[PDB]
Amino acid sequence: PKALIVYGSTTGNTEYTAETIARELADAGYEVDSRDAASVEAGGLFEGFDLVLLGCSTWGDDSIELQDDFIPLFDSLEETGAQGRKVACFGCGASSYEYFCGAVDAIEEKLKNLGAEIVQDGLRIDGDPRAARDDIVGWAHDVRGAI
Ligand SMILES: Cc1cc2nc3c(=O)[nH]c(=O)nc-3n(C[C@H](O)[C@H](O)[C@H](O)COP(=O)(O)O)c2cc1C
Repeated sequence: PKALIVYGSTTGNTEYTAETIARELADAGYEVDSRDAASVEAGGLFEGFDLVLLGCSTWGDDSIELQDDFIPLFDSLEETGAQGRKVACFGCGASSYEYFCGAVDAIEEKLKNLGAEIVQDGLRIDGDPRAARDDIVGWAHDVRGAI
């Protein structure tokens, strides 16, 4: 299958997460297209992919703020071709904040309102993702068995 991975990362944690997931899918034979949200255009972005994985860190503290590069995409999610698309979300955060990985929840909610098919519960990483690598690998495995 063909998968598209789009991620927004300020310090590289969600980017590290996206590349770990990308490598697991490619090792299984998928054709994987991994892009930073900063270089993407929302219009028709999901057209042609069997699976779309969206990753985003959570900022803001007292109010949720999506990772800076991901904002424009989130705002135009209506134009990407999400209706009937198999999607799954992931992201880095810290459980010391009130809205832990709140960006993952906001993106899942919008995707379900747009008619996408969420294939697996989102991956929510607490702290350094390098220390939760087995969980990232495990979630990537589960998504493949879900499409
Ligand atoms: C100022 C500040 C505000 C933050 N706000 C939140 C938050 O509201 N919720 C959360 O789960 N994590 C919050 N974080 C934690 C970041 O999401 C976390 O460091 C994450 O690993 C960053 O990932 P990235 O390098 O892919 O952008 C915050 C971190 C900072 C420094």
